[PDB]
Amino acid sequence: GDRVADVIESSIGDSVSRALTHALPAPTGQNTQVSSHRLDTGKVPALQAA
Amino acid sequence: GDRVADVIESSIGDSVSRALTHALPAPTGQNTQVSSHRLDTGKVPALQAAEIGASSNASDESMIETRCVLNSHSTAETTLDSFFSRAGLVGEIDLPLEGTTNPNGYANWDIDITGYAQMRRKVELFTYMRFDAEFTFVACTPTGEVVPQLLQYMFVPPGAPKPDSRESLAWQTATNPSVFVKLSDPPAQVSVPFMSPASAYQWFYDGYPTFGEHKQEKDLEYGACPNNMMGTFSVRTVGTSKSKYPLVVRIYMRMKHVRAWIPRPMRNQNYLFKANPNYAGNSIKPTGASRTAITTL
Amino acid sequence: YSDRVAQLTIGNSTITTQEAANIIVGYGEWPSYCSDSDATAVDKPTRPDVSVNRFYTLDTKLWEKSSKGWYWKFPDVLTETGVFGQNAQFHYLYRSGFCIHVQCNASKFHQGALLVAVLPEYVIGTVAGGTGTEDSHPPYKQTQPGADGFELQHPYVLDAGIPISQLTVCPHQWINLRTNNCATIIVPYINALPFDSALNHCNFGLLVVPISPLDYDQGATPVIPITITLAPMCSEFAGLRQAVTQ
Amino acid sequence: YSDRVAQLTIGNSTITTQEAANIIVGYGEWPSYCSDSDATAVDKPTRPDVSVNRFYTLDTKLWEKSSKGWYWKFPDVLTETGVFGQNAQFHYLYRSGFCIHVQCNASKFHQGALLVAVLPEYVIGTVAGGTGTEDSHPPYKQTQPGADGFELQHPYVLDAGIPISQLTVCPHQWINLRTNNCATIIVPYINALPFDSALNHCNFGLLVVPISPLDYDQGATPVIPITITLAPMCSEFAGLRQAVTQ
Amino acid sequence: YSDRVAQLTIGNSTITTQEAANIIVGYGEWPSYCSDSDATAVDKPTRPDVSVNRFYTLDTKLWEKSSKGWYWKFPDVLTETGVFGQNAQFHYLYRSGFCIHVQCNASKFHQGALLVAVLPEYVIGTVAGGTGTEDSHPPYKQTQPGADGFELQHPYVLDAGIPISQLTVCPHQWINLRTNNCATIIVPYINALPFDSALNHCNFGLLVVPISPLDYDQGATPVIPITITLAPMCSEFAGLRQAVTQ
Ligand SMILES: CCCCCCCCCCCCC/C=C/[C@H](O)[C@H](N)CO
Repeated sequence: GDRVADVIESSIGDSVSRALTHALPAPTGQNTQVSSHRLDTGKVPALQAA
Repeated sequence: GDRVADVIESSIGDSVSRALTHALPAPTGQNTQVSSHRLDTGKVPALQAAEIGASSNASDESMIETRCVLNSHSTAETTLDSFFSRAGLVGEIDLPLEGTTNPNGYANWDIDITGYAQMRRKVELFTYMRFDAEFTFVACTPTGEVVPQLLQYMFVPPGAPKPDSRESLAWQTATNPSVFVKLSDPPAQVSVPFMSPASAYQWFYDGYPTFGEHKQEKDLEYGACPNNMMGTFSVRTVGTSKSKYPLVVRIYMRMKHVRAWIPRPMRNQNYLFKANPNYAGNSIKPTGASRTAITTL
Repeated sequence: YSDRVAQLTIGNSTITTQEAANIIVGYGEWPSYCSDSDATAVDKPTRPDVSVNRFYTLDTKLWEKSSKGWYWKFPDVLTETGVFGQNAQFHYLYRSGFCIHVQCNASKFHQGALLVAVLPEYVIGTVAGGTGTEDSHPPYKQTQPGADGFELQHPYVLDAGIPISQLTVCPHQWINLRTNNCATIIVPYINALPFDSALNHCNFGLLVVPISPLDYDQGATPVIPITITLAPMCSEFAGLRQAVTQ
Repeated sequence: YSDRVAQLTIGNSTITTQEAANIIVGYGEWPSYCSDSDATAVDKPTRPDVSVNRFYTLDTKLWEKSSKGWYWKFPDVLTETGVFGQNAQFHYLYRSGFCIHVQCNASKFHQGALLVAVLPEYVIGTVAGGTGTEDSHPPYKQTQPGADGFELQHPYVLDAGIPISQLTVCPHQWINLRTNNCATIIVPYINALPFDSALNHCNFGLLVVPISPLDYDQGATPVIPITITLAPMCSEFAGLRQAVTQ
Repeated sequence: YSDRVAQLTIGNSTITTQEAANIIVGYGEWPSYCSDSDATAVDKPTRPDVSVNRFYTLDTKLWEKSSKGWYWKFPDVLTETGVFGQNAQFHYLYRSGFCIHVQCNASKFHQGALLVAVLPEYVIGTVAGGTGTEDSHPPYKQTQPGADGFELQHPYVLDAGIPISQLTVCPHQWINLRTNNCATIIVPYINALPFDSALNHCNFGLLVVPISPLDYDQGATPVIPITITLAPMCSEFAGLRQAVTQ
């Protein structure tokens, strides 16, 4: 139609830099919550891929 | 309890064929929606497994940034009716004055669509076909000259008396259809209904028509389904004294109200015989042209 | 849930597989019993169910590094096998679809790809005397091989003038050794008639043929067998008589 | 859904991968066009879009068992390549981010790990006459190698006094042969200016360098190539003039 | 979520695994502290928690191609190890369950299967002089081997007249080299008493024994070790006195 669609939708000229992360306040060092034992399958924090 | 449960639940005798897919309307070619760049993990259209047995579902909108296209290209030309409503050569009947061939102005032709590759291969694309037909009969001399002769075409369905003479008693045609044309008149044209005992004609019968032992004698009857053997075709002079002119009759078939069913690969070897897919064994040809190297054009 | 792990239970038979492709439903149409509007015979058919509707292991070919490929003609494969074939002999009319499970597995250091295909009305032609001037016809052992099946004369041409180059039209499934180890095809009763002889006529033909050749180094396994398994679905028989064979 | 299987489609280019790590978004910030508040040039820039925003395959190094590692300087790599480089030559001002897809695959019996890194303003220093008493400077072929790239003099020091021991600060991604076979880095336009020359200034530098050496037994493949692919995103050009080069 | 990837964190210990079977909960019953209705001692027990409730690596046997299998007797394995054993010595009464993580990994070209089993009250018998006419008894080093454990005299008979042919009754878990590389068994305090001596009595016995032998070609690794790890859960000690040992 009028005008062409690939111009209407087109994101050309998008001004604002899309933020993947926002800043949080850290006046103090992070506090530590209490923890207990955990013997489960699937939940595995230690294993990671560098 | 009463009655037994494995009969109550049992799906034995389920009549309707469970449809995995329904047909949608496609008057125009598919339109193309606009596309943008995509850099994601998990969404991957291009990667597919041909092992499955399915065709590539990957659409062009997800392989390249595309514009909008309002496609209005019609798909009508690509339909079974508009693809088969083309009259093609299916028979040539010769009536010479004196030769090896039929010399008494009466020829009999057991009706076989094949024997002419172009009309055959087009038709051999499908295994089962159901259609009405429109037959045209062109009569002339071997030079193409038009002469004042009077022919009689007669349709002889299976079991009906076949003519054994130019002046046979079967030419009374008290029941079976026959047509009286002059060569002066334009080609005779006749509409024909679908008259197989089966729901469709078969271009392929993977079996024998008879029971018992199949020794090397009755081995030529392999692939013979009488359901699409619709009888014989006969021509007269007409009598009673022999004709004065050499004659040639060409039969043309046009299909209408066509309904083919299951698709078939397409012949790549020279046809050699009627109702028989034999081929020259030492002269096996590739399906298409060939080049010198795969890295050159 | 996963796509490649499958299990097929019919009657008292059960096939498991962990490295498969998705199941093909033939022509997008599940096998079914014959309606009272399609049928024409007035006889009340027998639907033996479990006894005949089950998997049959009928052959096992050895896929050698240079093989042309084989084929089988259905339903002539079972005619002497099990209680299915018994019903197919004592009766004149028969109706069924099949669940073909072709299977072939190797290591991860093997390579090659099979092509499983179900070609309806697979009529077989002969080499016409090598020159083309002989209207010879195939023997009974070629058109109706049965149990052991038949090796192709030439694989390019499908022994019928038609090219294997476009066999993937009719319901097919590849067995590519680096991804899957079995193919599964479910076909319905494909015929222009509601019933047929089952002895004289063969509804279709299974074409197991390699396109990319089997290959392997000097490993510890050179014997790689392809095994054919099938199972009649919604089987019906009518026109009872004496036991008749080939 | 999965994390390692990815597809990257830009313009008329498309990259597939089945054994990858997750995509890195540079500094947690997607590439964008220049605002009317950051810009200063009054010219109406050209944003050619599809024609220049697409993947380019520019080099393929052979990862030998004893290699020091290589680098490329952006955006001098494309200046003579495609219709991107054409715009970068006829214009004075340029702006774009990139989508770098470094790729290198081997068997499961190979081992080794690459380190893909995007270091902004990668200024290169020289060995000061071996002794330290010579203020020499690198040639043009070292600071702006372009297509073929440049092999490191010394890899420990990054040819600039800085240690590779802490290069994983700036956006990086490892290519460890036993887990992934490709790295992907998306960077935005990283500069203190809204636009720059693209010929004189180089926004950053791609550092492909192995830390754990490639190794393999006497197998059947010793030629393991690393291939560099990149794609400009949100490209803008301003200040039109005649075609100018290096 | 997945079934084979697991992590076990107790106290300041942590075990990771990527190729495991699901965790067995002994007799479908999680370990617990002793109620005030089951207990009989009036002493206020010590429940040291973290210090003693943690993983201990106590032994590592070498699984050779022809090994009969080994066993350990609990809780005599820890009596000289850590701050758990300290509490078990200074006290008369003890109560705890365990979290046994037997571990053994090889390549994909290795084969073999271990059988990890927890058999409560595993009393050991002797070969009665070969003929059967001698009421001999096992030494201390056989009934209470401790750290290094003991190799079976005969594995078929479990050195007690009982058959290993039916050991999979009591909580077990296979270590089949082609699927898993570790077993995990969580047992509660299994005894007819709320507390026991921990030195004199042994609540159960860990039986690590191969049924399908380890095998491998002339590869690059013939040393395949099995490693035993355990962790006391809900530990209680009562009846304080001087330090006493074996
Ligand atoms: C007035 C004369 C009209 C003649 C009517 C004839 C109509 C016949 C319809 C075509 C039937 C199918 C043709 C036969 C199939 C093949 O030729 C072979 N049987 C293949 O085996």
